[PDB]
Amino acid sequence: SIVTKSIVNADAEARYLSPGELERIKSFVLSGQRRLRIAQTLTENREMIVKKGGQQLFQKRTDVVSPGGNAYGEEMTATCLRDLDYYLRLVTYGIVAGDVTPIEEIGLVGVKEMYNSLGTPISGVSEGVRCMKDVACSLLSGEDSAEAGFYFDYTLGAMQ
Amino acid sequence: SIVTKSIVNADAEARYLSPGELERIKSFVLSGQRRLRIAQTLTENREMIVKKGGQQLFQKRTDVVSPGGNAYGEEMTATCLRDLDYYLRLVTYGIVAGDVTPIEEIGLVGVKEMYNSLGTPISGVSEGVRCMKDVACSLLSGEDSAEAGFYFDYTLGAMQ
Amino acid sequence: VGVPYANDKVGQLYKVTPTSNIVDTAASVSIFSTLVTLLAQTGLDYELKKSG
Amino acid sequence: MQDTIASIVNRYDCTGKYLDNVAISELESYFSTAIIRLKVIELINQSSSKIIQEAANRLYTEQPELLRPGGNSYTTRRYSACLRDIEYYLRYASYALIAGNTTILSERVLDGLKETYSSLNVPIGPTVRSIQLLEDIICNEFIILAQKQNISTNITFIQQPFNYMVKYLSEKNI
Amino acid sequence: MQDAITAVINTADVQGKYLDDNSLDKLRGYFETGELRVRAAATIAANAATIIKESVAKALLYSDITRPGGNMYTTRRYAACIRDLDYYLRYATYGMLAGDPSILDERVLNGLKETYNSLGVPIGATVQAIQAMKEVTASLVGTNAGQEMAVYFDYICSGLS
Amino acid sequence: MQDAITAVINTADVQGKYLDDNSLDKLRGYFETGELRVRAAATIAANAATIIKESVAKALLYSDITRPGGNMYTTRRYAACIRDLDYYLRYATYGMLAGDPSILDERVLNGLKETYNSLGVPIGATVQAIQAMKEVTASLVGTNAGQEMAVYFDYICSGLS
Amino acid sequence: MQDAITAVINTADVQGKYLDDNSLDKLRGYFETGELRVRAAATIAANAATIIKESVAKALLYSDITRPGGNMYTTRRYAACIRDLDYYLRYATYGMLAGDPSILDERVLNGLKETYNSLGVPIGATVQAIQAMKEVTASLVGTNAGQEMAVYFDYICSGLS
Amino acid sequence: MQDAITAVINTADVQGKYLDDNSLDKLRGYFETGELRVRAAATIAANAATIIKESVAKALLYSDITRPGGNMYTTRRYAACIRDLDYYLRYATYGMLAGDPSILDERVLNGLKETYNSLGVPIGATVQAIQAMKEVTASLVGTNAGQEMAVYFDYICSGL
Amino acid sequence: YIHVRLLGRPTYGRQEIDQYFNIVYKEGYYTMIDRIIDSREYTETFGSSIVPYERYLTSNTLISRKLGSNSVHN
Amino acid sequence: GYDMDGSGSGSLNPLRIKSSGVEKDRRAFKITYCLPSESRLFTYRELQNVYTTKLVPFSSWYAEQQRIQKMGGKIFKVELAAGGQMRSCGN
Amino acid sequence: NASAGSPLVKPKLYRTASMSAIMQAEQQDRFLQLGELNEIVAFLNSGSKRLEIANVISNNSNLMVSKAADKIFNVVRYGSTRMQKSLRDLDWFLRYLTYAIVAGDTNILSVNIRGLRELIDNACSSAAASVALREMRKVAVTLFDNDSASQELVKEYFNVIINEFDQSRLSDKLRKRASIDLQGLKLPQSYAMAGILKPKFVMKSSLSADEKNTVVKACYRQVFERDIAKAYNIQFSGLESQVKTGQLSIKEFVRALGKSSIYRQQFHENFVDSRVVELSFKHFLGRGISSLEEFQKYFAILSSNGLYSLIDSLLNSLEYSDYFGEETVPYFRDLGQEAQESKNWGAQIALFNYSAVFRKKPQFITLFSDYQNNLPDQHA
Ligand SMILES: CCC1=C(C)/C(=C/C2=NC(=C\c3[nH]c(/C=C4\NC(=O)[C@H](C)[C@H]4CC)c(C)c3CCC(=O)O)/C(CCC(=O)O)=C2C)NC1=O
Ligand SMILES: CCC1=C(C)/C(=C/C2=NC(=C\c3[nH]c(/C=C4\NC(=O)[C@H](C)[C@H]4CC)c(C)c3CCC(=O)O)/C(CCC(=O)O)=C2C)NC1=O
Ligand SMILES: CCC1=C(C)/C(=C/C2=NC(=C\c3[nH]c(/C=C4\NC(=O)[C@H](C)[C@H]4CC)c(C)c3CCC(=O)O)/C(CCC(=O)O)=C2C)NC1=O
Ligand SMILES: CCC1=C(C)/C(=C/C2=NC(=C\c3[nH]c(/C=C4\NC(=O)[C@H](C)[C@H]4CC)c(C)c3CCC(=O)O)/C(CCC(=O)O)=C2C)NC1=O
Ligand SMILES: CCC1=C(C)/C(=C/C2=NC(=C\c3[nH]c(/C=C4\NC(=O)[C@H](C)[C@H]4CC)c(C)c3CCC(=O)O)/C(CCC(=O)O)=C2C)NC1=O
Ligand SMILES: CCC1=C(C)/C(=C/C2=NC(=C\c3[nH]c(/C=C4\NC(=O)[C@H](C)[C@H]4CC)c(C)c3CCC(=O)O)/C(CCC(=O)O)=C2C)NC1=O
Ligand SMILES: CCC1=C(C)/C(=C/C2=NC(=C\c3[nH]c(/C=C4\NC(=O)[C@H](C)[C@H]4CC)c(C)c3CCC(=O)O)/C(CCC(=O)O)=C2C)NC1=O
Repeated sequence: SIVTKSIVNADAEARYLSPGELERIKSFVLSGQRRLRIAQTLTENREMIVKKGGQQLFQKRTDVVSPGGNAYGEEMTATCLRDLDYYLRLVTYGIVAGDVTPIEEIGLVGVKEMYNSLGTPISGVSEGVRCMKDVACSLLSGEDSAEAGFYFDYTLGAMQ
Repeated sequence: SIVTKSIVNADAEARYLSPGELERIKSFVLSGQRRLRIAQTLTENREMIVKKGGQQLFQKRTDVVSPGGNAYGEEMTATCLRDLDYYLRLVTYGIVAGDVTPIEEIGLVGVKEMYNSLGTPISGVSEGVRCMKDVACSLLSGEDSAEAGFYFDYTLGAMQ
Repeated sequence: VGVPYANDKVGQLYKVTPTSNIVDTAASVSIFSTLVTLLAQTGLDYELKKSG
Repeated sequence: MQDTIASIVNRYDCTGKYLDNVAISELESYFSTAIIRLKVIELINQSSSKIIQEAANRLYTEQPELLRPGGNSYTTRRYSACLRDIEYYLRYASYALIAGNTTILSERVLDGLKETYSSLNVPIGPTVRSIQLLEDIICNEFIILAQKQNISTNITFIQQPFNYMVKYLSEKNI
Repeated sequence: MQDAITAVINTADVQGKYLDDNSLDKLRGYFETGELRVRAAATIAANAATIIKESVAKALLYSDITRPGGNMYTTRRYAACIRDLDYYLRYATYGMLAGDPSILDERVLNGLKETYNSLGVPIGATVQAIQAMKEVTASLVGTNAGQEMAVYFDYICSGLS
Repeated sequence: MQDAITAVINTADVQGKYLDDNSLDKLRGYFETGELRVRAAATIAANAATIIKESVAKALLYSDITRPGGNMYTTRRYAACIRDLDYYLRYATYGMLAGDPSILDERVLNGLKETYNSLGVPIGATVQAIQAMKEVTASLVGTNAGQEMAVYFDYICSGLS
Repeated sequence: MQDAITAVINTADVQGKYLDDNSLDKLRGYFETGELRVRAAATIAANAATIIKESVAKALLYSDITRPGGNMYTTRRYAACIRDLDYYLRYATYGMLAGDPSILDERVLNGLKETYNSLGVPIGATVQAIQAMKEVTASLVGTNAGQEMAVYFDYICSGLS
Repeated sequence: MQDAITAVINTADVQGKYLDDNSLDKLRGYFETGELRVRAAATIAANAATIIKESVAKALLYSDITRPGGNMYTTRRYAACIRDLDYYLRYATYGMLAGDPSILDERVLNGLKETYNSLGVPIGATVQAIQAMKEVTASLVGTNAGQEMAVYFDYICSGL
Repeated sequence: YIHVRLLGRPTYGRQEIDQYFNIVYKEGYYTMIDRIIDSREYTETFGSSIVPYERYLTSNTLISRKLGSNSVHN
Repeated sequence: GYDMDGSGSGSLNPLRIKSSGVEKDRRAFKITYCLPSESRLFTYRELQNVYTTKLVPFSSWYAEQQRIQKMGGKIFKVELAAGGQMRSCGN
Repeated sequence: NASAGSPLVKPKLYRTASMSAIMQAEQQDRFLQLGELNEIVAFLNSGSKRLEIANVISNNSNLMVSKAADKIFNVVRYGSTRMQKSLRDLDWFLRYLTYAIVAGDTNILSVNIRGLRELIDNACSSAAASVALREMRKVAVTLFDNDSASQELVKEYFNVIINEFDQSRLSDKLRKRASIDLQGLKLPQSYAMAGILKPKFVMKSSLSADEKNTVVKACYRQVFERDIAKAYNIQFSGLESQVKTGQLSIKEFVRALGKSSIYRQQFHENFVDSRVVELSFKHFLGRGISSLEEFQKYFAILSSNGLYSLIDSLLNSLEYSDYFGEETVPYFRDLGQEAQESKNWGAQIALFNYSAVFRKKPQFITLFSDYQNNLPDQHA
């Protein structure tokens, strides 16, 4: 969170929260309702984003669902869409947190080691999250999908 | 007996007898006439077992029948062979019982305290019973003297 | 033999004592009535109730 | 097992102080909410096993894999154990609704619980779901019977014990 | 550590369920009280020095403690004492502004009782000094925010005692 | 640490004796089994990744552990999990190739039970993962060498339990 | 605990399958070896005292241990020593006759290493005593049953070491 | 436990030797100091109450500990405190009268630091109370016996 | 232990140990020495000139060294 | 350890019943109680023969009688078998 | 927070025949006689018959389920999940039949079908599952008619199933603590009766000398954690004889064993008064310390009045005489019996070992008090 990041920041400096940091918190707690609208919309439209993002993923990338790929079969494709549902959930957590600390600690810290231990190409995961970013930007406003879309951009930057 | 031990066993568990224990009683009551053959043979051949076992005892162990020994004299030797007759009788009880509970409660519980109160070396008693085990195994079949011989083995393990 | 332990119907030893105190047994019988009055007067009722 | 009263009094024992205006205010709030709290205990007292079977059926329809051969609640025996535990959670949470303090929950339930379910291979996730499936039921029944006798509708005191056990038994990823 | 948002987030994550309306009410409550928490933290940041000076003047000065033989007697010990009060004040502000006393569990109350019973720091005097900061701080931030800071100072006092 | 050779020199040294026929028979035993230990360590060196992948796939995945609430749930925790399986496989190879599990006493099983009981790592699931590595590893190296790896994985399982 | 039967019902049960031909082959194996396990347990039951006497005579006597300063030096320690060999023989018989060493995991090897490292019982001498019981026992029960007893005595020796 | 005599028989026993003149010199040392140890234990047995009262009055009263918030603040804690001072004095007398502090190793100092660091008992205040018992006790029994009690009080203090 | 000898303190917290443990596995012990000695804390406290020395001591070691409340004046 | 030092109500120890018996006293009662549990129906435990008869130590006899009477037992015959009576010294 | 460790626990499942066969002589410290060997002889001879039974049921399972499935039965009730539940149940009874026959005799069935009739009754009829099970028993018996012995076994198992489906929920096993401080816990009676029942040794004095010797040898194993006799040859002959007469009840035998010098030499001399308290609970009651206020209760008794009055005060307790009374040797209370409180999970399993003789610090007081306090100073 933003509050956690500022407390950590001036904790490591062993000083009180600085005026600049305090101003940001005010801007955060006043921007609350807008964020809750965004996470509300991505909450109630999750099945379209996971389904449609998975369709654009598998249509762009016919590798992994081909015989010989990682996600070949009904069960494996279901597990693939299950993970896209995970990163969608984490993005909604990152929107209401006002920071990518939930996204990072639940999903990104040592992701490369996990998918390398699964035999999964992580570039396919990043293409999937980009597809969900395009669907979620199709479901929102201009500035709104700029904000949410940038949380998705952070997860893309962590996968690549 | 086996019946006594099973009834006591599920009595202390305060339940009915298990199917397993009832199968054990069936195998016991079907093995009956073989047991009665064994104890019939050791019954009607007791004088050879006691005499010959006493000869092998006193020939292996010339301690106790020497002068100053526990078994010196005619009366003392007669008492010595009398006790070997007792342990042969108890082994026959243990064969028809299908359990060494008769052997243990008539003969073995507190035997060391008795013969230490008599000044009798109990290792010589165990050597005597081992000699009667060899004679009684000479009078029986293979599997038969395995079974009866193992009841003698229990008495040897209680003396030592 | 198989006799019930302690030579009774149920094999229980150290059963409850069916006897009563000296004052009670001397009081139950029709004779010793004058002794019960005398032990009542002197107070040696009391020492005979003791369990020594 | 200190209720709200004994918690306040122990606090002023550590101070050495007497009771001030703040103490008497917090007590007056407790003695005000207590009548409402009693009504909730009468509700759970009425409909206990109905709550327990409902949170059961919800729990097992949401996680069907407990009844799969890999799962935990898979057998009659394991099932009855699970329902037994849900009866515990409802009982002690009702006590914490009486006392108004979550110290009974810590002293008699939660301490050594993570260790016990870790020791028996009981899963944590199903357990936390069970506790909030209790919370929603008691919440709904109190909203209905709240609006009958008119009432103050507010329900944070009802949510508090179950929220406490959920926060305790949870695993921290942040 | 965790704030109220993370506590809310943590509960959602273990269950694994998406956010639902009851969880949001907690977030609405925090975001309603947010501005109050901000201005309180601003004022305490402004007047930390005066809080510690007035609280040490009420609780500790001209007593056996700063007289020789007391634990505050040397300058070294005076400076370590005031610094401890400052530490309590700062983390109490972090705990107020997070809305969750987990910080006091992690970074303050851990092994502090073993440390003060090791060094010779009187627990009683410390608690009294913290209560003095509770009264001075509540006098600066007012009634509402004084109640909020009062639950974190009372949390530290309950931790030491 | 110590291998079989060092252990023989330890017993014969600590008696003050020289090397008698029994100790030479033990060294002959180790020197007979040496090449088998070499090729087993070669094959495990080749296929470590696949051992860990197949053993996690058999023992841990699609259960309560990787579902939320389980120990393995965070990515961070998955990577720590497979990291620890890597240590068990690597030091089990060292224990096999020394012919003496003293390495596992010194550098792995010391303090590990206190660590896992500290963190909240379930012991049971760890043991089942190690046995999965035992079955997969025995499948790679064959019968004899699989018995050797079996006594060292069973040594670690006996250490945690 | 569990025997081989229970273990088969555990695997077949935990897969949710029925009993297939492989599990029936395992139960056929156990039920073929059943009577051999019985007569072996009968012979060990017969000659336990002589097994312990000959194994202590081979492994432990006339050395530093029964000399003063050694751990078997007094009569209380001697009797505790041969008492422990009686437990190892008895539970080795139970492990043989169950066909599954889980009893040795539950009731013997649990806490035993902590016990002997607590008291100062030498591990090496214990292991050699158990192997002496393995050679004497194998001499009494013969080749096949000596192999069966050999895997359970080696199980206890692998547990201590 | 063990006294000085048992310790002599332990060293001579564990060497396998008999008792040589060094060990007999140690037994002569103990048997010379015997009566002094006896009368010291008699006096401490007479005045234990006053030792604990004077030592609590010197070391513990009128400080932060008996003030509220301190560890002696209630009557339950006061009584548990003086109860523990009674144990230290009693086991210190046992250690004096045995001439061997093995008793303090077995029955007092084992796990006591884990106990007091578990409960929240201040170790420093405890040590100062024990030393107050040392000064008062040395004042009662005199110089020599006060040196003997001094080594056992110092032994407990070394433990904490 | 190597943390205590190279830096003078025990580890602040669990997060700190994890970094060292993690470096351990990927890169090795030589890199473990390199991350401690090239850390910012070592460079600031000790730099190129000062032999390391004991800076922080936990409470067990001070009860242990008979400091503060524990000490015998005598 | 004679159970009569420092009697409770205000003493640190929780109130308990304390017997007159001397330290290590050899006194016993030959007694007959008939105690029915009242509590096997919710616990479902085994039947233990009631109407037991035993020699209870004199020091702890007081605790036993109070405990039997607390759980609805009925006592039939209290005799002092073992000891001597009204002896000022030697138990 | 604080905790004890979390040690591995086999929960309890069921018993097989060779299982409980071995476990009885394991519990009495025996070393198998000819009779118990003859159990494993009998059961281990007749195993291939059970293999043929599990063969033919495993082959004919589909045919077994369909013939129940027609006469049990609906589009208009009973959704797809519900129909799958009933089908899963019919396959499922046959699964535990092949398991109950291959393994030992009738423990999986009996504890896994006894209560459930009312767990199902909120959904389906009581007449339904009866006629489904009776069609399966009739098709099974008429399938196994050739090889008459095998269908006699089989008949016994099915008849036990439809006996156990008839009865009840098995009530509820509750645990009320006389003391106010302790917390009550209930256990389903279904959970308790899985495993091997732990025998209780009762000496009425009318028994035979086997039964007196086994009870007395059980007392030494309870109080001392090992057989003192047969090793160090320690004999207490008049305590033994005054128990064989019923002159001493078995409670007073545990008292006189607890006040002997071998108890104090074994357990009091090497340990702290806190640790002496803990071990006195393990030996005299067979459970750990429930809670902190109970420890502060009994520690005042030990600490002010020595060991003899502690053991006196434990055996004079009103919770000794409902668990044990005066006619049972004390026994442990682990997972099989009673409800295990969570508060003392790991530490209790720490106690009930041989190894927890050796634990020199105190277990419980550190644990309870550490539950009251915050994070301690140690490493991470
Ligand atoms: C909340 C953070 C978090 C994540 C993300 C996570 C992922 C995760 N992915 C898994 C498997 C998997 N994940 C994938 C994913 C993919 N396959 C492809 O080709 C595509 C590139 C991609 C989908 C977009 C596949 C195929 C498996 C199973 C592979 C196998 O089992 O062989 C597993 C194995 C067991 C299980 O799923 O229950 C975990 C734990 N766990 C976590 O805790
Ligand atoms: C072998 C060991 C074993 C058995 C036998 C077993 C039975 C069992 N049956 C159950 C439910 C059920 N059982 C039935 C059964 C029936 N409905 C009908 O109308 C029919 C007449 C009848 C079957 C013949 C139904 C409908 C339910 C589901 C009730 C519900 O949860 O909605 C449940 C609750 C779990 C679930 O299925 O959701 C168990 C645990 N469990 C076990 O571990
Ligand atoms: C008052 C505080 C308190 C609690 C809560 C408590 C719980 C507790 N739960 C237990 C078992 C259990 N508890 C469960 C619970 C569940 N299974 C699932 O899948 C679900 C998620 C969940 C039900 C909602 C199960 C299956 C067992 C038995 C597991 C086994 O024995 O294999 C046991 C083992 C022995 C016994 O029950 O008697 C205890 C002591 N004890 C306490 O003192
Ligand atoms: C042994 C080392 C040591 C020192 C030096 C020490 C000083 C010390 N000076 C104090 C106050 C003070 N000290 C001064 C000193 C001065 N005012 C001026 O204008 C002058 C420049 C200067 C005198 C030369 C004053 C005015 C106060 C009290 C201020 C106030 O209370 O408002 C106090 C406050 C409470 C008390 O005195 O009991 C301490 C503890 N304490 C120590 O342990
Ligand atoms: C070779 C010497 C050595 C070993 C073996 C070792 C183990 C070890 N495992 C750890 C954590 C862990 N270990 C696991 C392990 C598991 N989780 C599961 O579900 C599985 C069942 C299981 C593995 C099979 C997990 C999840 C953590 C992380 C706990 C946390 O910090 O969040 C930690 C804490 C540091 C960290 O990883 O963050 C250590 C130190 N450390 C050593 O120095
Ligand atoms: C089956 C379950 C079980 C086992 C196995 C067991 C072992 C065990 N061995 C013990 C002691 C001992 N164990 C030994 C053993 C040995 N000394 C030697 O030199 C030999 C090398 C070695 C045996 C091979 C000795 C000498 C002691 C006595 C230490 C002492 O108390 O003086 C003790 C302490 C109690 C006592 O005997 O006085 C236990 C509890 N306990 C159990 O409950
Ligand atoms: C034979 C070896 C042995 C010792 C020493 C021992 C001590 C012991 N001290 C205790 C408490 C205590 N002990 C103290 C002692 C003190 N408070 C202070 O400030 C002073 C420094 C100090 C007195 C000199 C206090 C206050 C408590 C109770 C604290 C509380 O309950 O909050 C308790 C808690 C429960 C109970 O007493 O029954 C034990 C077991 N136990 C043992 O078995």
